[PDB]
Amino acid sequence: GYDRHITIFSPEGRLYQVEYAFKATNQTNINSLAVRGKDCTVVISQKKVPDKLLDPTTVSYIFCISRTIGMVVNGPIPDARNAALRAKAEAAEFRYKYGYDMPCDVLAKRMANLSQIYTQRAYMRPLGVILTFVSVDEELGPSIYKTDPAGYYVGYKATATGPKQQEITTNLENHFKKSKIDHINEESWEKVVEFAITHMIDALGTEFSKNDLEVGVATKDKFFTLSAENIEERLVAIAEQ
Amino acid sequence: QFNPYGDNGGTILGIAGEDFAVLAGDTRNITDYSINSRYEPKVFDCGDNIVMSANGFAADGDALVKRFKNSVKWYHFDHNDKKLSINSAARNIQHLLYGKRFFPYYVHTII
Amino acid sequence: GSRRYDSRTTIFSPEGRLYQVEYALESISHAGTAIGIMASDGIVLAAERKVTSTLLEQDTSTEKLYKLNDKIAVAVAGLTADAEILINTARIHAQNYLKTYNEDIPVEILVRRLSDIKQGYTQHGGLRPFGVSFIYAGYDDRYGYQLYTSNPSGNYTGWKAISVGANTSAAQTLLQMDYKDDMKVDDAIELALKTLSKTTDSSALTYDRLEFATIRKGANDGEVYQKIFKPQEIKDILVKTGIT
Amino acid sequence: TGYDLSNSVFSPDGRNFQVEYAVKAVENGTTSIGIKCNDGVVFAVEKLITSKLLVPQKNVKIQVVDRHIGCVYSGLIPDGRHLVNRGREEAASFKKLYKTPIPIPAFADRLGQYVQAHTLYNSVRPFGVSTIFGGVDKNGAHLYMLEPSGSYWGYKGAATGKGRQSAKAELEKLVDHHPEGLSAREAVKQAAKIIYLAHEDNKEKDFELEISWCSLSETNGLHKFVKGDLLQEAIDFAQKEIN
Amino acid sequence: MTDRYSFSLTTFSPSGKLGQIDYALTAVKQGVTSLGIKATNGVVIATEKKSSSPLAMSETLSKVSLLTPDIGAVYSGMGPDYRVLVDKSRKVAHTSYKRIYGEYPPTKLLVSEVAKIMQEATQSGGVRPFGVSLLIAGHDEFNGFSLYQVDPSGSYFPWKATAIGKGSVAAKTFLEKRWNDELELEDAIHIALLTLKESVEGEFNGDTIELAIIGDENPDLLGYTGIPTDKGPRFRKLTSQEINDRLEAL
Amino acid sequence: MDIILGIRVQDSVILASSKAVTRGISVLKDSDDKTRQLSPHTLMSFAGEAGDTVQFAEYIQANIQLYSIREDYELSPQAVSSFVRQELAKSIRSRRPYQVNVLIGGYDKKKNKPELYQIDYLGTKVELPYGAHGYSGFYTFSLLDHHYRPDMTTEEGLDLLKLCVQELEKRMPMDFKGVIVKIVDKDGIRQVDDF
Amino acid sequence: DRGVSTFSPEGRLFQVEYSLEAIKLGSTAIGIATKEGVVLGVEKRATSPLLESDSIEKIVEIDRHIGCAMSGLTADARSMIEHARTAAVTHNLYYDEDINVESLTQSVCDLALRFGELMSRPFGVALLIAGHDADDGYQLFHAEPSGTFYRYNAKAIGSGSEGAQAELLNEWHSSLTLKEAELLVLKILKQVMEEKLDENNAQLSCITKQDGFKIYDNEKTAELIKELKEKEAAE
Amino acid sequence: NNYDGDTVTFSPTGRLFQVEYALEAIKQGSVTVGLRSNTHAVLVALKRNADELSSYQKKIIKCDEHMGLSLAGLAPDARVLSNYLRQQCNYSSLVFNRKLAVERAGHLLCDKAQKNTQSYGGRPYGVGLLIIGYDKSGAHLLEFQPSGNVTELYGTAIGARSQGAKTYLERTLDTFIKIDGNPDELIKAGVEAISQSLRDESLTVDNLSIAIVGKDTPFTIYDGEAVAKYI
Amino acid sequence: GYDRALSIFSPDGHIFQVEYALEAVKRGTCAVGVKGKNCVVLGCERRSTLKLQDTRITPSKVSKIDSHVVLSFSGLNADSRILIEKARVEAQSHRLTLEDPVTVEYLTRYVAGVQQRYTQSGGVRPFGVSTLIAGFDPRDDEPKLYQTEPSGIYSSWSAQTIGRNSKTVREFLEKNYDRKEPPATVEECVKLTVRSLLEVVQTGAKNIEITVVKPDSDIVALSSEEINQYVTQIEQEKQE
Ligand SMILES: [Cl-]
Ligand SMILES: [Mg+2]
Repeated sequence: GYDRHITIFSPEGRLYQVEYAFKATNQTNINSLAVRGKDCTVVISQKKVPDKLLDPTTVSYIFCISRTIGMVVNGPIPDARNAALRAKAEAAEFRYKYGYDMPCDVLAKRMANLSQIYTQRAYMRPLGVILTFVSVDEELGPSIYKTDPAGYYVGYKATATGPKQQEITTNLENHFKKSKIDHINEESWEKVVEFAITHMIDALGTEFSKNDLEVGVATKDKFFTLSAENIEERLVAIAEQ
Repeated sequence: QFNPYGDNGGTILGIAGEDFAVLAGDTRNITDYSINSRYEPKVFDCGDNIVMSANGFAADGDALVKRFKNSVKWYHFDHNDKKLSINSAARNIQHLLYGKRFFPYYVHTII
Repeated sequence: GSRRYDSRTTIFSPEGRLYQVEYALESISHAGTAIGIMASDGIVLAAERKVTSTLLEQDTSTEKLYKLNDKIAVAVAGLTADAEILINTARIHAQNYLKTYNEDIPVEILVRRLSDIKQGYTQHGGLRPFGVSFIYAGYDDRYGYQLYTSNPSGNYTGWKAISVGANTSAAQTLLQMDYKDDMKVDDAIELALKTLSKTTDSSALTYDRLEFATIRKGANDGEVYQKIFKPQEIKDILVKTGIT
Repeated sequence: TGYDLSNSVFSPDGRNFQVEYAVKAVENGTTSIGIKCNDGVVFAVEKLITSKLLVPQKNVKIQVVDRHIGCVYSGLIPDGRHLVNRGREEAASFKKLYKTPIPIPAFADRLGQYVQAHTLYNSVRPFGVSTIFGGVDKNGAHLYMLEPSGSYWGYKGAATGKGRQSAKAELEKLVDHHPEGLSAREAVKQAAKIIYLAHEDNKEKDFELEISWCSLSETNGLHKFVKGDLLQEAIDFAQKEIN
Repeated sequence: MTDRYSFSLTTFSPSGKLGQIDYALTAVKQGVTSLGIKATNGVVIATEKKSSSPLAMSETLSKVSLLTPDIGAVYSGMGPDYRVLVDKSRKVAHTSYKRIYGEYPPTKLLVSEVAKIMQEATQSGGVRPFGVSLLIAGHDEFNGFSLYQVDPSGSYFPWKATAIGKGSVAAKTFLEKRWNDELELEDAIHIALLTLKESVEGEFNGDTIELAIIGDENPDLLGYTGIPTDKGPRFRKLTSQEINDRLEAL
Repeated sequence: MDIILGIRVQDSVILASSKAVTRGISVLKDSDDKTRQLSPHTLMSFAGEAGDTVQFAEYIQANIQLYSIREDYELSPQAVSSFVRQELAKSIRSRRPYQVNVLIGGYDKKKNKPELYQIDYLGTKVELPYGAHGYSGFYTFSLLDHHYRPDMTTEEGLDLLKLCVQELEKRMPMDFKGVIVKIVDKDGIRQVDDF
Repeated sequence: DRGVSTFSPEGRLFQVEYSLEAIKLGSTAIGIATKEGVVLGVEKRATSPLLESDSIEKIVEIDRHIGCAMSGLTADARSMIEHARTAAVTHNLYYDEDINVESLTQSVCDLALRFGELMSRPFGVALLIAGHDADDGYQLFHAEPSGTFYRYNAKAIGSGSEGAQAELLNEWHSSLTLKEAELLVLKILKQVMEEKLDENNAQLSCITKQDGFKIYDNEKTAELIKELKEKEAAE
Repeated sequence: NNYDGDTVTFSPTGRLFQVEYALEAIKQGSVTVGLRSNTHAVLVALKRNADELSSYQKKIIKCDEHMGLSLAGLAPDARVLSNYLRQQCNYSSLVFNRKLAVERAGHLLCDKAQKNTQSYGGRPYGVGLLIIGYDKSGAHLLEFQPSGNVTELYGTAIGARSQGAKTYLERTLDTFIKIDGNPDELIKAGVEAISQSLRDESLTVDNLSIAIVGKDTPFTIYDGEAVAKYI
Repeated sequence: GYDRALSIFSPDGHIFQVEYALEAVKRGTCAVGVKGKNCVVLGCERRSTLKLQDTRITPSKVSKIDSHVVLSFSGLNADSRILIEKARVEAQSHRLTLEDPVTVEYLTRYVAGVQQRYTQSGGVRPFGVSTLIAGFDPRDDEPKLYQTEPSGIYSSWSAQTIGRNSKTVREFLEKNYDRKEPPATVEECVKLTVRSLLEVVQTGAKNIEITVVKPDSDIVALSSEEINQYVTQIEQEKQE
């Protein structure tokens, strides 16, 4: 059964290497979440540092692709960094060739097309990662676009990824049924981050310290990650309410 | 425009006897009307009882001698330390020089 | 490395056969039958469309019969997509010959080159062969009217009347029975249709399941005309011979 | 099955068995460690003395990249050398274009991408080494450990090879007992001790100690080998602690 | 390193089957239903927007794509394979036609170029076939309106009307009863919505249905005025509102 | 090289080509045949740059002979001339072009007609009743405009050709050491030995 | 299947070892080196009586001072000879001298291992290279598809090799004349050959300093065959 | 078993079998010994013959005036690697006017052998080498293995029954290291060392092969009647 | 480029791909070559399961390489075209540089070299073809007949056959062909060639092709009636 080793069709029209790359996604056992505000797009992810000898500042699955675009990965770090470096190079080249900053959705498409090639060409394996791209696009506003090993991509009102993704997904679904809108009706990004963390706490059922989370925030003209103290300030605000 | 050749002057002289041979050359090196060195040798022992000199443009002369000395070394490696005869050395030098037929070594060579 | 997944398409069996060529011929034997018949004053090309649907646009369709130049046409049996690669190559080769010599290409030369391409895919490159058999129908001023066939092996031969695709065994027996050398085009038209009508896997042979073409000298004085039959023209020729 | 016969093939788990097999070759190799300190990093390695016929001090395993980075590895020694040769090319092109010497995090990714590239195709084999490396740059001291998969992180302390668990346990004690920081000269002495303690998992053949270090104060930010009086002082400290 | 797969991954089996093409067709069978209907004064192509999650914005994912101003495309099967084919199809319309003749290609020839790309994935080294079937609707001056199907093998056929994917067998039967040669465009849109309701299970509205037409020229969608010969694109994607209007009088 | 002439008459094509091969101030040879038989009923004469002429002529000859063997069939003079033109048309935009002018005289066995083609080094082909390359044309064209008739015999064509050679020997500056004459007709190619 | 350049568990290249089996199936070739010259002899082995035996070219000239005999898949030897001839002439062009027999052999043996995934497989033919130079005198070399070559005083290759080599072991001494060596090759060939030895199914050749490399006529070999039979009956 | 088809495949225990099978070719090869003092370095090689009619396979190769090796295993692979060493030694001379350090020579061989063990299509080298040399830091002896592993030693031996000579040198270490300014005595110690690896056969005149390099001695090889002194 | 070593050695020292190519030759229609005192004759079988053929345009079994040399074959027909083309090109190339047409030995040696190259080149299979090459050297009246095969070996033959049932016709030729006295005339040589094919063929109608080559580029193919006369004559003498 060599049709399960390379990316060719099985008798039932399936690509097993693609399906097994999807299973590699959860190898890190980390759950991510992304939501949109009025002026911003917030992405949060769990941070697990098991070894005491590790330098916790270097342990990260959120990446600054361009000034405006941010990316969180669900999957092994080697493949994550492979995708991150390529996205950075693509975003930089786009600006040079076409004279304006690469949109979040266009970069998502480009990375998805690259992922598609690995599903069709035999010598290249798929990357075992799911890439969630976030920005405040100058045309489309707050944006969340997500890519997987199949080469599939789509825009999102909000999204979640990881082992306990479905619990987070339905938690968010129920909120948008209630609110009757496509986003978090909130002025400051600080309270959108608070919303993101609060709803992850409810869905996963766990409490978080400052070192258990990792937060990325996209505003107009810049994407940035929060420090441990920026998150701690945010956790205090939730607790006092 | 850049001129890749120069003239380092000097002169050389070879004479053959019955059971010996001499290869002489002056030790002066020049450019235009200036002396560069009063003692810069240009007659070299290349091994296997072969002496060589490539007079004219010293850069090309040194390059050629260097390549021939190296040719002698590889002749030993490839042919079981056989002595390179003077006639065989001469033919080897022809191919070295003619290899640059369209961008020559500006030298008059004597062995 | 990648050796593990190599099918080795261009090798011999212990018996001295080319696996992939033999299997490609097995593929072609399920394709719609195509017949070529050569007369003294023209050539007939007839071909059966593969199980037609009622909602298929019949008039603006091309599956079996293709034009290579003004003097040469082919009938296809096998993978259509594969045939179209080879057809565009053949069309180019004909124009190269015309550009070079200022003369229309002789039929055999075009056939040989197209057959040589197929041969290459069986000897080198490690790729699968083209799953296609052609019937070539053409005219030149050297040999006049000519019929050829080529198959995935890259071997070609000349014919007076020939079939490719499905039921060739039955079709060739019927052609061998009723064919003769002093035959006219109109007689050959009738033979081609009668043969398909008996060898068809369908219940009854109709206009919508056929492609038809003739190469006559029926133009005005010493010149050749290609006629790719329209749907209504096939309907009329089917009634005229008394099949429907 | 057969999922483990070819590199770059995902198993039904989502694992690349060929990379995991390369890790076994690393686990088989000799012990090597890295210790991050106040203003730099310290590297140390176990050299098994196979025979009396080995010339002492003349089979050097720790390698320098550029003038400020040190690299040490456990597993297939040739594979490690190939990785350092690449590292040197990467560091040379960085300096050529950008003038400044390559930062340690930048350098870490250059190796990381190159090792990761050897898990993408079946025409290449994964690296049979875990590489501990680091140095001093504009932002201070950095220590890194890189694995056959291409996975790397920053470390306070790092260890790999046959005696990794013993060395990790000893490293974890240093992190707990010295929260404010460990000095460079101390880290050299501790490194010696940890190699000697980690030698208990490889005690048939006796060994030779080898230590190097980068420090902003002690070595002026450049990579140097520990030799002579400072080496013997570190050996004596380690000898006193085992007894 | 380097692509060592220079050999075919699609080969003939002893029975004469090309396995990877058959298996690609099986992947198309699993895919969501799409269809196309040809009228006298236009063509309609339609499909269901299967949403992966309710949090996902299905507007951002476009199953029906413009290829040229007068040609559109829809698919059934693997979406990523379709997306790259649309990219390649758009580019080939320029490189192999518009940059030569100064005008857009006719439907049949663009289809022929797409087919060629899909055939090469069936024979070239180190690649699998595309796991999609395309339906390409278009118009050009000399051929009028036309509708084509393109399969993983690279074979293509012209259709009066057809369907592909999940419930294609039932959908084709439905179209045979309703189709005639005198259908106006609005009648064909009506039939398309009826046919598609059979295969769709959940919600059936303008937000879950994607539908586009090849009809009259649209001067309002051109973007400029002043050139009389340039009259606008015949391809138009129907809005969510425009679909719901026709669902009331269904 | 220098003088090559051609005359197409009723039933044949006659090619006259100078015998002199000069380099510098020395006539190196006075019996040089500036022609190659491409096929039994097709002859090509040539003139131009030294070396290029023979190299080109023999290259064309090889290709036509290869075609003849492959198809077991002789190419028409029209077909051979078109092939030759295309080769020169390629050549002119090469790194180093063939500086060779040619006349192709042939008898078409299918049409039963003689044919004369004049092709220059640029790839400029023309079918003509009479042709010439180089300075020769400046005398022979006007002469033939006057004396040529389309229905002439081979013997009349040879006398017409003698009239051209006499004029060239009288008014040309260089000694071209006479000409080799060859006739192309239904029976093939033959050489006139006494001219 | 498996790689072309793969090692066996015993530490040998599979393809090289299998090519050695092909050489054992080949026709017998014998070489003997003396101080008066080197003799080369081969079994022609015509597959049918209709085949014109004089067209069987299994002894070959490389240069005037170097000859060559083959055994195994003899078609494979053509490119090896072509390379040898070019190497010999090229060296004479570059150095105005004859090329050493050892240096020639080494150049041929460099082709041997230039196979893998360069050509697709090793050569299926062994060569006996015989020659003379001023330095090391009369020499005989055995060149294999492994890339290895040994110098020999005498050597047999082909189907009757192990039997002939044991016979050469006893018969060879350092004072053999050329005439003695000619008869010895004929004697040993007749022992190992299937069909009866004559001038048409066996060929002799030699290389001497004075006359260079010479293939013997069928008339000359016939007299040596007749001289051999008389001498064996004489005691 | 299933993981020895090519060099690009690791076994489940982390082994490269094609490299180990290449290592096996060395064990089948004829014995060769290397040893050095502070002033000189010596190679001693037992040559092997096909039969009594054949010559004895030459084991020692010169690389430069100050460096050379002995081989054990596939001789053509030794020719490729020695040729590479000749070029690298020569590159160092022409470009930098610098004799190539014996340590760098080892590093270059290691890196050349390694590339063959990580790529598809190629194979490992099937030969082991003993490199001796005299450079700016005195006498040197290296042991090359086709896995890539190069090792600097006082003395060693490779080939069939090399363990006998290697044990002897391990005992004699203190004696032969201090044979300074005496070539013949250092060779004698090497000839006595290789004798510990002999079985049934003894050292004859056309069987033994010795090479030496040192302070005022270029790399020179001794064969034939020149080695009769040491039997 | 496709690199795979398809032709490789096996444990017993055989190259199976080359040996399987010989089986393709054994499947092919019979071809025979007989050389006389002043001529060579090439006879070829044509299988009679194919009726409704057009013999005007169907590729002939004997191919002219130059005006003085001919090539017949047994095995894969498509493969043979490639060898014939290459040979024809080399024939014109030899005329161009050496100013002399090829010898029969040289042409054979070239064709044989091409066949050999395909047995140790990556990505290719051997030619499933054996050839009989016959003719006369320039300015020479001595007849030449050579044979090649997929492995690349070639040799000269007084008379030889290849293809299906070739071992039967070789048996016939081995007793009927005298080395001391070959067929003195053209008639004698053609008759012996036809006789040898009649052991194998079936009927002597449109199943046998005969091509006669004589010195100085004198090559002619016999028609049906001309061949049928030999068939009629042989059968009447047989009934005895
Ligand atoms: Cl893209
Ligand atoms: Mg002109």
